[PDB]
Amino acid sequence: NEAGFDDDGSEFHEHIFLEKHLESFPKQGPIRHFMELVTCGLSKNPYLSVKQKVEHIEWFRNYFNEKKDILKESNIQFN
Amino acid sequence: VFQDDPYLMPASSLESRSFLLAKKSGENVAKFIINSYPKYFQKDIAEPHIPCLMPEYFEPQIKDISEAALKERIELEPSTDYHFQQTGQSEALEEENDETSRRKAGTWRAKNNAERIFSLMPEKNEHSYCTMIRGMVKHRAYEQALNLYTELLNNRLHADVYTFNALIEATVCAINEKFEEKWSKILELLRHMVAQKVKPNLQTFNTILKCLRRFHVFARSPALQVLREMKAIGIEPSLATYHHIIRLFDQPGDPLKRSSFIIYDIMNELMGKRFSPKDPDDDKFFQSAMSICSSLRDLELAYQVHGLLKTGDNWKFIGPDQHRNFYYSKFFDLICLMEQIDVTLKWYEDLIPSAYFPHSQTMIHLLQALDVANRLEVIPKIWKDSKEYGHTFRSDLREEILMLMARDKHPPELQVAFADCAADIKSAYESQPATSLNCIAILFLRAGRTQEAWKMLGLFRKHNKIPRSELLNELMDSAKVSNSPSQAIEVVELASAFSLPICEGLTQRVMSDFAIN
Amino acid sequence: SFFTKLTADELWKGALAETGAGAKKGRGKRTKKKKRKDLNRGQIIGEGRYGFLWPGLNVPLMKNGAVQTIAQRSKEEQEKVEADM
Amino acid sequence: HYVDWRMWRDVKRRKMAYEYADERLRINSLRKNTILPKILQDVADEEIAALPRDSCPVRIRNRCVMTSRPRGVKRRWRLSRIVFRHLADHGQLSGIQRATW
Amino acid sequence: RRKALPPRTEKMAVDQDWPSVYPVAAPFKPSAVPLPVRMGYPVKKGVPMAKEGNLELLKIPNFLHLTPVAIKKHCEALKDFCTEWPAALDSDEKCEKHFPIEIDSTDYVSSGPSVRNPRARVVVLRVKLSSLNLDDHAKKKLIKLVGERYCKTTDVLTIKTDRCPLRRQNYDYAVYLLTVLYHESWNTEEWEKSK
Amino acid sequence: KNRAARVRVSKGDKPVTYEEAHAPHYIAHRKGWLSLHTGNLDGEDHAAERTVEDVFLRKFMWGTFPGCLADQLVLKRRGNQLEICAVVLRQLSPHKYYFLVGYSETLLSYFYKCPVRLHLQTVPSKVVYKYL
Amino acid sequence: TEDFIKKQIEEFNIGKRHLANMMGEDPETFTQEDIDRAIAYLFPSGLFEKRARPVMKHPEQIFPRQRAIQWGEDGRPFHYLFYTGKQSYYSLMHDVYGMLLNLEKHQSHLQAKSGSRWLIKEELEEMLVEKLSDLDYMQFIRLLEKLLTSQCGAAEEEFVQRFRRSVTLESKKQLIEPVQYDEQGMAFSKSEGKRKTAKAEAIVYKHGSGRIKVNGIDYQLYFPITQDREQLMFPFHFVDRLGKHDVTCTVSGGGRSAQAGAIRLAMAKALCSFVTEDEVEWMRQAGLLTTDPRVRERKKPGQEGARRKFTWKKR
Amino acid sequence: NHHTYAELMQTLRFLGLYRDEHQDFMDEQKRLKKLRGKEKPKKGEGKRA
Amino acid sequence: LGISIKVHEPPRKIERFTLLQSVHIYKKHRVQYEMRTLYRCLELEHLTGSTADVYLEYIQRNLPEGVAMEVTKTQLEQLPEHIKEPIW
RNA sequence: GGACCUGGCGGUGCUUCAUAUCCCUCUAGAGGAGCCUGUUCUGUAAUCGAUAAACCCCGAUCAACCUCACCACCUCUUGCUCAGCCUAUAUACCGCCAUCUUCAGCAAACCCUGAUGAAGGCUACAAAGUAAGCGCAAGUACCCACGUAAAGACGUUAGGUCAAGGUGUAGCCCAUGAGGUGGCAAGAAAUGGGCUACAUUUUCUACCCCAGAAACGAUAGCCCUUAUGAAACUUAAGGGUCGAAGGUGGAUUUAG
DNA sequence: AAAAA
Ligand SMILES: [Mg+2]
Ligand SMILES: [Mg+2]
Ligand SMILES: [Mg+2]
Ligand SMILES: [Mg+2]
Ligand SMILES: [Mg+2]
Ligand SMILES: [Mg+2]
Repeated sequence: NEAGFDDDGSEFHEHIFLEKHLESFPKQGPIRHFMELVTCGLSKNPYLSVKQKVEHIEWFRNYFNEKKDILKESNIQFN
Repeated sequence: VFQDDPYLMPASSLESRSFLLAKKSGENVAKFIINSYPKYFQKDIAEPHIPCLMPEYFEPQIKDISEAALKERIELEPSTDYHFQQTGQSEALEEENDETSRRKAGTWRAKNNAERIFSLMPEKNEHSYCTMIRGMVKHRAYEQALNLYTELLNNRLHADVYTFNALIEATVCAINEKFEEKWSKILELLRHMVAQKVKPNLQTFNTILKCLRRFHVFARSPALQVLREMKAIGIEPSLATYHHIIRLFDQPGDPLKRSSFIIYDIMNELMGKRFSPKDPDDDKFFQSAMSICSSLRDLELAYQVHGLLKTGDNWKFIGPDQHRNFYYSKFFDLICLMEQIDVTLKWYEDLIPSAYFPHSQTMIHLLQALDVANRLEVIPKIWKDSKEYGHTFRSDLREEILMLMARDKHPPELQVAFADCAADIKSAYESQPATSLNCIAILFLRAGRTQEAWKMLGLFRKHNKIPRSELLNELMDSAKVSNSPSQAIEVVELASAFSLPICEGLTQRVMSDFAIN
Repeated sequence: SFFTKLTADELWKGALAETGAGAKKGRGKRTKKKKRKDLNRGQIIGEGRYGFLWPGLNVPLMKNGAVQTIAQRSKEEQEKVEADM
Repeated sequence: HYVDWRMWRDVKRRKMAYEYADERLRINSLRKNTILPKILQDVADEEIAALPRDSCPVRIRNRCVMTSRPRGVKRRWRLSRIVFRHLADHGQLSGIQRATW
Repeated sequence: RRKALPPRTEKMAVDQDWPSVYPVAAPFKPSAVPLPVRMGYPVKKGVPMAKEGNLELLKIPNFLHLTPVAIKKHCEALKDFCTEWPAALDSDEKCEKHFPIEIDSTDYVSSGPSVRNPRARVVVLRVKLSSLNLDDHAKKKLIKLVGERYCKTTDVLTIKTDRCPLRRQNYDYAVYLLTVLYHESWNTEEWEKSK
Repeated sequence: KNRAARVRVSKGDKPVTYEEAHAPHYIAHRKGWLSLHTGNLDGEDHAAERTVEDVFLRKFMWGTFPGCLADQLVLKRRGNQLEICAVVLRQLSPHKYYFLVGYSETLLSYFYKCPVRLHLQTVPSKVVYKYL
Repeated sequence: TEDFIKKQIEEFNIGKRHLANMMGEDPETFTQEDIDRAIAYLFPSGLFEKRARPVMKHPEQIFPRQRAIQWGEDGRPFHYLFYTGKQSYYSLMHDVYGMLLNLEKHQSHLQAKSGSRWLIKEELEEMLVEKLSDLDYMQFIRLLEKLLTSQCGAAEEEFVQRFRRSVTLESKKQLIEPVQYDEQGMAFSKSEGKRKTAKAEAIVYKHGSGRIKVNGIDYQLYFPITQDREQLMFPFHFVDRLGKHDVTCTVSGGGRSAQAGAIRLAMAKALCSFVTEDEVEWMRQAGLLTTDPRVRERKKPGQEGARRKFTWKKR
Repeated sequence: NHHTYAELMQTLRFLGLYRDEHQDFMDEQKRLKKLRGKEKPKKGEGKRA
Repeated sequence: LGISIKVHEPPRKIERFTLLQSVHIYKKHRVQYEMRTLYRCLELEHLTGSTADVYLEYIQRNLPEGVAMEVTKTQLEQLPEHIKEPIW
């Protein structure tokens, strides 16, 4: 059941350990909570590849960095 | 390769060829209708993705490019368009996927294109000269080949073996009583290869041997020398040179077979065990060896051919269809004329029942071998197969099968011969004939049936020919030994009306049968 | 709505309507009657309206011991066979 | 050549929902969240409402691929109830036999 | 036009090999089978179908290619690609004392060219904890961190792992999880004293 | 009056075979199924696509051969195999038969992306079992 | 027709030869049972009807018996009673009437000088390959019964027994459970039982007191209802073995009444090992050593429940 | 994509590689209706004719 | 070959569903269908890797089209690299 | 008009039967209360068929949005498939079926009798029926040989469905065809079916029926919340106080 | 209200 679809020859550290893809985010706050939630959601997903996970992560990052006025008015800072 | 249902079984070589050609035409039209509409065979559903499930493309993929567009138009009215595009966009045509394609497609146009490319661009000279020589070898040109060889030698580069082979072939093709010329050319080629630090290839030696064998009748020594030089280079020699040497020795070796035996031994030493792919005609040498063994009644060459055929690697066993059928017929004739009847039956079961039907000489030899060893029972199937595989010698085969029983007397368990004779007579009558009718009447009279013999006599008496003297005497005796001289009177009338030699004797016999009996 | 083209006999039985309740009580007149003709009769195996020569169907296969190249009919022969039909 | 329009509209909506799926997934993820201020949820709802119709998995209607029947269609072999029994009585579905207990 | 050819019933012999006639699982061609077998529901006064044109013999898969001598020859010809079982692993007790780690596999089948299976990604790891170096506090902490994924009777650690399409990645992830479990059992944190 | 795929009896001039002279309540008793695959069992996916491919293959085989099928089609889905078990009447030339067989094999192998080998069964006339 | 029969016979013979040759056996030691086994093995037919099985036995059994022509080339019938339609039946009737007359004459001369069933119409028409009716069959049966009343010798005895079959067995006696000894276990026996989906296994112990252990604990905690206690006491009271056996049981699945009945049946079947056969016969003839086939029937579609239908309105 | 299958069936019927009896019956009925005297009008003619 | 297995039969599962018979008001007449799916699994024991591969190849080379296949292999493993006395 | 034959019918006669059928009779239900879902109606521009034994939680195993074959407003004419209509016809069909039908005959081809008329052909202590197929039986499956399931024709109802799916006729194809938004799903009154109750054989704490206590239950309506959905107006459930009418239903009916 | 070399 692995002849052909081998996930581009990846291992387990690229599917489980996803901490190396979160740099433009804080450490303690609701934004970090949402990032950890979406990371845990993408981790236990054997249907999508790691590239699509990185694409979703960077899209969410760009979406949160675009609408900065609401994050500033939410009585908190965004990193 | 075909099916297994009884109604669609191949009965002869014609049916097999027709079925194979129909399958090939179906595959071709399927590929054509797929290439016509590529948008209907792209939605894949498989997983391993078979690479042989994608049609090829022939339209160009580059418009603003030059060399890439020309290559895509040549490789992937196409060659001329690619040449025009390369001349318009100023694209230098290389020696690969250009000159060879132009020579294979279009041979004055290819030569003109090569000359224009050489005059407008001066890149590699050795490859261009080799391509020009290869293109001129198929167009009969010796001066162009010599000029290409001189250019390749003066271009400070290693001369290709293909150009030298083409030049040797063009020089030895129309040879008129050339004996030392081939040896001088071989010596010059060897000297050039030693000076350029290069070894001779097997294809060039095979071509030289073929050109030497296709000139004189007794020129097997140069072919043998070329084969030995090709085999002593390090690898095995080509089978084409051995086949040409065997064919040249079989024409002049009518008194002795030493040259044929030497050629067969050389072919077995060059290609006898593992079928190594390195020639263009590997089955020709095997077919020639089998024919020589069948003509000379040899037991070692035939055994070697049978062992090197399909027992280890089915490659040099059958090159086509006619050659395979001829080899099978020769093997069957050899097995029938060499051993007794067991080997003949084994050959007929492993060849005549596994490949296709027979021809005329092989069928006659099989019938003679079966009659010489008392085996007259399956003559109707053989006659039907001979008639299906050939509507010309069917009457001759039927006559030869009926003559084995039309001369003997009546026995007790000889009904198979009578049935075969009746089947042959029916097949000859239902085909499209005085001798055949006389033979059928003689067989029916010698069988044992009275009504069948009378019907055969009545059918043969209307063919503008009466029976023989022995048949007429037997009919008169049977009429006199039955209290009815009507048959004798009818035979006498038919002999006197058809202007035959038996007249007075037949009349006297009829009078005696009417008076006494 | 595509996979619905059944057999020809089914379509003929549905169009002629010879197995109804009106043929046993005299509800219809004898003048009103639809006959049936054979549509698949003069069509050889592999007969198209464009004109493609089939070596294994239309034209003979082995032509004097050779193979015929798969070609294509023009327009004059197509008009000829259409007029013949 | 087809004769129906509802089947074509449904397959167009299926294709548009397959194409427009990541954006709807992200909007639905931004929706169901107790955290995060309400302004982002409101603007996400406005954006998902401003999108044109005929591009949503809600409008997916499980019909038949042979008859295009709206109601009464199995989700296993993707067909209605009459074609199923028809091809079962004809004898194409192996194992699917009439219940005799 | 029209012709006629005799079948293979009266053409073959009797002392002939059987697998040489039907090698692959052929759909039973009434030609080379000299067995006039009749299958079908007959009528009160009549004769049922024989072998020619028999739909029952064509639908039901025939088992004439598994000749006993052919099966024996196939089993004997495959002895070159076999490995003898060691005598040190005959009893289950020695196998459990030597190799106490079991890795299951899920390989199914699908009808058609489709090879991918969504149910072929689970690889349960069954490791018996009766042979590892586990003391008291470490074993208690391991049991507390596991919870309900450990049997209290057979003492076999059952952990379900399925977070990737492949299987070796899940195996490596389970090995790493077991390694972290064994590492944390020998460590004491600040809130462990207030148990 | 519940009538299925059976043949209605009228007089005595309808040569029916064994497939058309049986009711659907005798399939698993005195009949059987034409095709056979693992898609219908419980717990297995890829079934609607298989049924669509089967009905398309049946329509294609019935449309390409005008009346050359004396009965139906017996398909066998064995992993990556599509064996056709059809019958062809003895009314045409064997060369055209082999041509059509090769064309159908090539078309099916290039369309369904699966190796296909055809196996024909020549019948001298139309199949018949009773005069129902 | 006979040529086709001979062709089928020779085809069966050559098929048997080829099968015995391919099976690695001998053509002489390949009986019909081996033929049937090889046919059932090589042809795995997946149907429920036994007539739709690969049958290739003797050719005369599958093909119908062709009735021979009773007239030759001259056109005269062979038998004397042919211009009727029923030749064999009337011939047998005439023969048996002649036998009756001979028996009457022999009985008159002697006076002066002083388990199995019969045949059916189906068997008669299959033996004499001639279709008949019912009234003639009744007449023949009454004639045979009248013949059986009068005296007859051994010749007439075998003559009337030729047209006589044999009934099957009628012994419906119970089976005595063997006394099993497992590591010092006198008076030990096990049995089974099922009633409305309820599997129970009873272990009869004679060297005990007067209580039943159900799944380790007693039967009072598991069966608080008096109905189960009465159903368990009924077998002990019917055999007069109340406070003398400390049996144990283990039931799983089913409700209270189902498990109670299963345990009762298991105990009744187990108590047939330490008592005579007369008592177990008395138990069987009183409703004990028998199964209860009252299984819940399936529900029918279009109705309300099994036998209850919807309110069918008339107007 | 039923459109691809429909186009494939159409191009197989046009080239004679597929004998579609239903479409032939439809064409025959259309030809009979046009020959009877009730055919399809041209592009832009009918109600205002 | 030398595998020594046994024989057993798991319980069967039959699926039955109720569907309509006609197309209009005909609810009192229903037609149901079954789905017979038996189970026959073996138990291969004491087999190496090459022997198991050869057995699987022999099973797949003669696998009919009317049945399925569920391969559940349990391999062996001694101890990983970090299980003895490892400190991160 | 007289005479003969068949069918239907006779509140037409004799005999034998109806095993849930007729009571003498047994059990559970509708018709009496509320809600939901079908018919018709009310103002509106807001759908179609069924509408007597053989039809109603009917086509639907889903009317919020596609699912609306209904309408209003804004547009298009290869108008989207080399075409088509979701316009009207089952009183043109194929196909899927229904009570009669909980059965025993339908019945290719001959012979005889009504002087060779429409027709009929029965008698076993026998005065003219043998007879291809269909129907029961014969058979498959569940616990067998009981029973159940599954089968059950020729025809009647111009019976249901042209809106399972295809097809025949009339009309259009600068339209009855197609692309976007909204509305028709609220009750003056007549009506079939299903669900919830009508006491001490009921209910609560816990308990899967050795206890204790209260001399039975919620439709609908108000607010909020939870899971999904682009939007909660009825569909699923829960929380908070209030909560109809009913101390066993008459003519008229069904199942066991 | 007669019968695709
Ligand atoms: Mg019915
Ligand atoms: Mg409309
Ligand atoms: Mg109508
Ligand atoms: Mg029934
Ligand atoms: Mg029955
Ligand atoms: Mg109606």
